[PDB]
Amino acid sequence: SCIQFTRHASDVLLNLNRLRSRDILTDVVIVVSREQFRAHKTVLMACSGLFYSIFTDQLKCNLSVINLDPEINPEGFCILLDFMYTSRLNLREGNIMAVMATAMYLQMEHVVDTCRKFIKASE
Amino acid sequence: SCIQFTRHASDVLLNLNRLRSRDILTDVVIVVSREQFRAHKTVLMACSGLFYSIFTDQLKCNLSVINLDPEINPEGFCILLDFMYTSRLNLREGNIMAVMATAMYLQMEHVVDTCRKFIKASE
Amino acid sequence: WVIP
Amino acid sequence: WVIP
Ligand SMILES: N#Cc1cnn2c(Nc3ccc4c(c3)CC(=O)N4)cc(Cl)nc12
Ligand SMILES: N#Cc1cnn2c(Nc3ccc4c(c3)CC(=O)N4)cc(Cl)nc12
Ligand SMILES: [Cl-]
Ligand SMILES: [Cl-]
Repeated sequence: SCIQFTRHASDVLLNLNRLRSRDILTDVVIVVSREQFRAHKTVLMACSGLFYSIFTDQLKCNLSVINLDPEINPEGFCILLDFMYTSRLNLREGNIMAVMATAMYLQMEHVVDTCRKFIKASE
Repeated sequence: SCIQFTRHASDVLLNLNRLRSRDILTDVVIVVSREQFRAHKTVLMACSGLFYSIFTDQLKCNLSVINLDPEINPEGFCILLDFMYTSRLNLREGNIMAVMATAMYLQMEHVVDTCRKFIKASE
Repeated sequence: WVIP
Repeated sequence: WVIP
């Protein structure tokens, strides 16, 4: 018999992104080649099958630094990290291949789906 | 020029609630009289003006235990904590006064608004 | 607020 | 997915 506040989940996510911008309570640095990205482990797990696996591991759960595969593109990661915190995906002709490869590695199925559909439409 | 995934914010919140149920990466215990509630500081801040103030404080940000005012009702807190993690508010005739008082203390304006409207309709 |  |  609950009532539901339609905008609540979006409002929570907006405030999680504000915390990220102000670097408040971030508990991990994701290293992608020469670049570093601070984030909240809980948000990374909630968005990515890869981080969900990493941070439920009894040893990796305690790491403050996670190094991604050297084949991962920093811009592609940056676009996906912004997506995690905003629901908005900056998908462009110049970045779509890197975004799709990064989303496959991060196990972000919905992003992979759409990248596949956008590529199929251009061929 | 971003695209947006409509269900993303709801999916993030659902996974944050799963983390809470499994007690994964919870970093605070909220003590309300004889009861204890484990939560994620980032979610509490994102939902509540009171926790936002508490956890941006340079000393309180590091506390693992937060004790609420003894006038706060544990059930009222439990209902609001569930709301924070789900967008669903279990508002009932028997709990509305406690929910509204707890939402005023926690500075959860949207919950306060609706409690006020539901009370006005019954008088 | 809505009836979900 | 939508155009926001
Ligand atoms: N507890 C918990 C919890 C935290 N996060 N999380 C999940 N995170 C996840 C796992 C796989 C995938 C995605 C997110 C997006 C995607 O495409 N795949 C799942 C579950 Cl079943 N549970 C949890
Ligand atoms: N950074 C950050 C950040 C984390 N959380 N958070 C806010 N949390 C908040 C503050 C006040 C109120 C509510 C939530 C619900 C309500 O009724 N009042 C606000 C801002 Cl402006 N910023 C942040
Ligand atoms: Cl996704
Ligand atoms: Cl609220």
